[PDB]
Amino acid sequence: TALVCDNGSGLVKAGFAGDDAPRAVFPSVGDEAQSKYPIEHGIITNWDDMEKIWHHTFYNELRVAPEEHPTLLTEAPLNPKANREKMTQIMFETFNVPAMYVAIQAVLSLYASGRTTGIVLDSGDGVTHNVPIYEGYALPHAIMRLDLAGRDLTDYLMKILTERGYSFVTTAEREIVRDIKEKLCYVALDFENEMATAASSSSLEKSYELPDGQVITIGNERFRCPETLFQPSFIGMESAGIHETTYNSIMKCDIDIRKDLYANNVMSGGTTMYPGIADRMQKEITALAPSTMKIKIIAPPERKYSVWIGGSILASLSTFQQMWITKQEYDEAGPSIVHRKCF
Amino acid sequence: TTALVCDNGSGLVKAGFAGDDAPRAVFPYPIEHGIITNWDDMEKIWHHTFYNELRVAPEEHPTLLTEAPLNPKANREKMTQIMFETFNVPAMYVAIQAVLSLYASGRTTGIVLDSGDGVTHNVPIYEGYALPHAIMRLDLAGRDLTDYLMKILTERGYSFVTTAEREIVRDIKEKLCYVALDFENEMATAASSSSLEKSYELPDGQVITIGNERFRCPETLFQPSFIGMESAGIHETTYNSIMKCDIDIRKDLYANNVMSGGTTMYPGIADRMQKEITALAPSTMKIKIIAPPERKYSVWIGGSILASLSTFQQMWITKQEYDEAGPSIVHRKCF
Amino acid sequence: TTALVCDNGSGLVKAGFAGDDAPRAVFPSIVKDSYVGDEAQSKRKYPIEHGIITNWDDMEKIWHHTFYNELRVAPEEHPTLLTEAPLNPKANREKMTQIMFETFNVPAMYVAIQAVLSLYASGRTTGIVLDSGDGVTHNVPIYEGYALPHAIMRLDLAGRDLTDYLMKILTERGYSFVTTAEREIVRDIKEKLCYVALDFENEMATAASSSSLEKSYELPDGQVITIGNERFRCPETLFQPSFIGMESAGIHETTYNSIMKCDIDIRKDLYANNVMSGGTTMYPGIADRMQKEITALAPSTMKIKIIAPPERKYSVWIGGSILASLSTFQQMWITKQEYDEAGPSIVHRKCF
Amino acid sequence: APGSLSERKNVLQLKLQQRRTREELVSQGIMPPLKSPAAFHEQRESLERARTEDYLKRKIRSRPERAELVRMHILEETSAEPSLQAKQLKLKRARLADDLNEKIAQRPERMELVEKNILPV
Ligand SMILES: Nc1ncnc2c1ncn2[C@@H]1O[C@H](COP(=O)(O)OP(=O)(O)OP(=O)(O)O)[C@@H](O)[C@H]1O
Ligand SMILES: Nc1ncnc2c1ncn2[C@@H]1O[C@H](COP(=O)(O)OP(=O)(O)OP(=O)(O)O)[C@@H](O)[C@H]1O
Ligand SMILES: Nc1ncnc2c1ncn2[C@@H]1O[C@H](COP(=O)(O)OP(=O)(O)OP(=O)(O)O)[C@@H](O)[C@H]1O
Ligand SMILES: C/C1=C/C(=O)O[C@@H]2C[C@@H](CC[C@H](C)/C=C\CC1)O[C@@](O)([C@@H]1CSC(=O)N1)C2
Ligand SMILES: C/C1=C/C(=O)O[C@@H]2C[C@@H](CC[C@H](C)/C=C\CC1)O[C@@](O)([C@@H]1CSC(=O)N1)C2
Ligand SMILES: [Mg+2]
Ligand SMILES: [Mg+2]
Ligand SMILES: [Mg+2]
Repeated sequence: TALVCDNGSGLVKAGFAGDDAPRAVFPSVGDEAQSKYPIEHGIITNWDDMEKIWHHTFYNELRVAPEEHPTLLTEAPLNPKANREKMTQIMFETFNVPAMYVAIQAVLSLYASGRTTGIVLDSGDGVTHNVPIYEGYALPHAIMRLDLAGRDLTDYLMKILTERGYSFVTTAEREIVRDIKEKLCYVALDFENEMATAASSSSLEKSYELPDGQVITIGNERFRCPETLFQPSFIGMESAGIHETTYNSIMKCDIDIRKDLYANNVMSGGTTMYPGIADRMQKEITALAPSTMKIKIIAPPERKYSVWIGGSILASLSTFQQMWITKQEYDEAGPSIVHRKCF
Repeated sequence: TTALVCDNGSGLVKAGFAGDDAPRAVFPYPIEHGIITNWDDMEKIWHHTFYNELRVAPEEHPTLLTEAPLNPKANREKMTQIMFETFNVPAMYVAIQAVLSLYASGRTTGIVLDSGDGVTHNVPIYEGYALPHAIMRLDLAGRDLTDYLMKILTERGYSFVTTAEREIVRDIKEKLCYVALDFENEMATAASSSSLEKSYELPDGQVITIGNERFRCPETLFQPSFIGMESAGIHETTYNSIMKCDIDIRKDLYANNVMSGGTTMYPGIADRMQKEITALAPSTMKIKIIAPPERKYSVWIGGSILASLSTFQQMWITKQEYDEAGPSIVHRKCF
Repeated sequence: TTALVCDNGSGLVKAGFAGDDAPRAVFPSIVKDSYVGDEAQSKRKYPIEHGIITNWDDMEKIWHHTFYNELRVAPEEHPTLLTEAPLNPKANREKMTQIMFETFNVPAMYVAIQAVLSLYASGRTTGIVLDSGDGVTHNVPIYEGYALPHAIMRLDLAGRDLTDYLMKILTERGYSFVTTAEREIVRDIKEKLCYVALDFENEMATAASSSSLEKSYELPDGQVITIGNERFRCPETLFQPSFIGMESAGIHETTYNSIMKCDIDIRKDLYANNVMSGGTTMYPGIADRMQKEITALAPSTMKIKIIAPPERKYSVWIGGSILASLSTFQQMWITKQEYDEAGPSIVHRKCF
Repeated sequence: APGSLSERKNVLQLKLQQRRTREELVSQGIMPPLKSPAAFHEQRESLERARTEDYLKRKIRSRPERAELVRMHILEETSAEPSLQAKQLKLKRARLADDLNEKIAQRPERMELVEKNILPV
């Protein structure tokens, strides 16, 4: 059947079109390597490395005949035409895929939401974007990038567990801290107030058992780490908080569609899984926007894979089973064809 | 003044007391396929259990009952109704068999394969919560296996058809059958040499002899086609069940595959299940199959264990609670 | 080249040859430097009381006397099958092995569980044995030739004790037996006249009601004594250990518990295959009684069968013989070579 | 009939090959495990029991709420009833893909947008 590969900053989610949720998810070869990053920031920088990643996906993870299945790939908002054309080239010449197609992650995330118009917040591992999309079209001039993503968050959590006396720095230790992040962290509704209450006691501090049995205990770090998303300054950045960047992104769009955008604010990507990030984003976006504005934040419980799922759903829709780029089309028009077919 | 554990099986009631490490009573259809269909009949079964098997004052002991995966809310409510109004039990509680089996394993997260008499399920469970959308049913169970063994002993010339004869064949199944590691190969070896055939003495002294039937009967579990079913083999169904679960707990599941129910007692079923599940799963996946010796009664034991916890005392459904909220209460209390 | 079967009892060695229908030699298990067995009884310590070999020097002398004086054979020339008690400690078996091989250079040897042998002689591999000898009584559930340790029951009330209590109750009749010789007299009385009653209370009632119950017994010195309800009271001890001051349960109860301590699946099989062995099970009626009791304790829809081979006074040994005689069995002795190459440890792998 | 010493020998030899391996018998919960201690299967059992009881009694207090599982995408959200779920979800995915189909099908050409004052030439 058709394949769907989401070539994430630090995880590849590859599966079979149709069914919900991918089959394989592995570090962006991969794990077995972990037992021994060519897409940091979201853009494919090393093509040899990447090619090896695709080989590992095709043959080791999904165990399939690349020549036998059409392949849908994901690309980052604002992927350079040259880049897409390279992906296409490699898929067709290095894998003789029957056909293929390239899609914008944010857009897929939106589709999976069951929409064609709205503003996506896609916060993965190495990069975070705001992508306003209208009738299935991403508005480039309004897209926002923000190199503050999930890894950075993990790091800062390390760097603040330090004030607690704990010293994580091994790659292994880093991973430990990552798990801690995922399990215990959470965005606070009111940050200053949450700090006040922090000192004020009761159920804030959690325990957490390291691999070697030793139990460490974590306090306000829980909500400070993810707070970085709203105050990049916490890790030294003059950038505006994800909410501000969202606002600006909306504003950088024609004024008619703005209502639509504020009422269809869909979140995707791992880094949006923090409990409360929704309500918070609501608070902030609400406070920046016109007082008579319908504001809705959409946070599907499975956003950790929004994109990829969309990828599936999309490639299922009878319509789309016409946009695919056939090997023949490619032979007759070269890589350039992508720009005409995928958009 | 203690609790009673009652596992209402498709084929066999397992009843007893909280604490003991095995059901005191086990006895033999108003619950074919695992769901209570006839309530009068069932009520008589419960009466017989309470009064004839366990010889107890139903009004004097709290009662934990088992129910099948995906028991309809109406059903549980009915069980509750009958326990409280037809038996004035001090309190009671209803539990999901598969889940009990898992608890007895000493876990709260994993995927159970519960293959009893009239039905076989796959139940992925997480921290006590069975994930309904991923549960798998499979009406191919133990009875069916007995039958097919009869229907293949036929090719050997033997003709079992009496109910009594059926029972004989069942015993033969239990004593001699066994899942083969490689089926095609095991057939090849079957012909190659003897050493595979075994000897079985009927009640009336006459000795019959059994060959590849031994491993063909249970092979039905992996190829339902053997008895005419378009269903997938228990291993395949397991795989599918896992895959229908959130992608994150997948790993926990492949790593925590616990088997329960009589029909899982066949020697080698473990290693085989390992082979197959391994072959279907991602090549870098920890795969573990748990097959407790005590699994012909996994469920019930779990039940016991649970009904025995001091903690659990807080979650019984008291007669008072029932009076104040009706049968519906069950849905809020047992989950 | 013919094997020897030796059942080392708490009270009585039973030794002989594979094949033979009952043991050639049977002598007391006690010990100009050292007198063994009957000679010992003549002029003027039991190293296996309770069933477990406690004194190895003594025991070694017992084996020597068996090999050379009773069976008159070349220990180096015959494989030897020995019996051991249920739950004999691995160290113990290993010791027996060691001594057989190094102190007797036996060509080969093997160790077997008495109760199990008794069961085999019955012609079974699955059932629950009640082995009640001289110094100890066990319940051993065995399944497909395997004894289930966790369900085994011991009960230090055995035959000796019974003899004693018969003495201690013949006292109420005025008779005073206390000499070792007198003890032996009372033992013979026990064996000849005692018997388990079907209903004990009722049997007492009937005891008073009429005569016809009392019997007459002539002492060695011509004098005739007369014995009454003592006859059935002595053995009643087996069912009420309290009679001689024990908080233990009666053999029947212990049997029941032993069954129950087993897989529910196999219980039916245990109940319908209840085989009795050992001297102390020879009391007339013990079977029918055991039936009564076991029946009363068990589920009302349970097939219950008590097997009491009239020869059980040697169940074990016979089994031993039978087994040591199978062509099959020849492949699983423990050769001297095997022993040299693996030490006493080998026993645990070969005998079980 | 009597159990003659020779016949007694045949039943035996025939039943001693009819016999499973004890490995296979603890494998089926008839045998206790070889390797444990013969006396003290009872206590041993008790003890492993405890171990388990402790685990359960703890893992129980910490037991999450259905809601929390749904937060995490463990259990589907949220109604209706266990049995329907399986199917209901398939209905959901289906109906959505469909509602998406025309939506993308009737997707304005670029110039619609541009003239609609969105995006440059
Ligand atoms: N429950 C969680 N809470 C917070 N962060 C999480 C959680 N689970 C995963 N993450 C983080 O999400 C990040 C990865 O998500 P994601 O898969 O979207 O990254 P990526 O796909 O590789 O990059 P991209 O989304 O840009 O393609 C990881 O850094 C991970 O630590
Ligand atoms: N040793 C064995 N090998 C194979 N099958 C066996 C064995 N022992 C029992 N069975 C079969 O297991 C089946 C019953 O097991 P089980 O008690 O789990 O059924 P049930 O409890 O009545 O139904 P359910 O498990 O769904 O509640 C019987 O059909 C029986 O034949
Ligand atoms: N006819 C009989 N009635 C009752 N008891 C008897 C009878 N004959 C012998 N006994 C008793 O049986 C006891 C011995 O039997 P047995 O030979 O089984 O003891 P043992 O073999 O030395 O010990 P073990 O059986 O434990 O190996 C003796 O105490 C003896 O008095
Ligand atoms: C469990 C898991 C999560 C993940 O997303 O991990 C991916 C991939 C991973 C690669 C190295 C790691 C040792 C291998 C596997 C971890 C994969 O790098 C990440 O963990 C980086 C490092 S810290 C962080 O938060 N992201 C992202
Ligand atoms: C004929 C006989 C029977 C017996 O079983 O006896 C054996 C062995 C005997 C040893 C001492 C005795 C003087 C020697 C031989 C008696 C052997 O002790 C016993 O009688 C003991 C003492 S009371 C009793 O009943 N058992 C057991
Ligand atoms: Mg992504
Ligand atoms: Mg069951
Ligand atoms: Mg003996």
